[PDB]
Amino acid sequence: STECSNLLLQYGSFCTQLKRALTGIAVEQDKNTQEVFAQVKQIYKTPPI
Amino acid sequence: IDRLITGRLQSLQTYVTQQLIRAAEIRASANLAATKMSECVLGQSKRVD
Repeated sequence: STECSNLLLQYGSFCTQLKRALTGIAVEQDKNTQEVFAQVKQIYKTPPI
Repeated sequence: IDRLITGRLQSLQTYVTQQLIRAAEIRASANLAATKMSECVLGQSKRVD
């Protein structure tokens, strides 16, 4: 709604800093998975026996 | 002035909440650095990685 957007333009940068916080959490999730699992430097494959 | 005080107080509360969460995040790494100073520098560690 255009009237709602024009009213929301006066309320500041909460509407952007919430996106900033959620983007930080979304980056941190991939950081957590990489830190937990990507510890080995090479992909060692098992022998066929 | 009621509207302005409500908006500024909400923004300041958001700042204080973000600072509290970042303070907990910093304090966890400070405890980790204290443990690393007590074990790595003051002795020899048997813990892998």
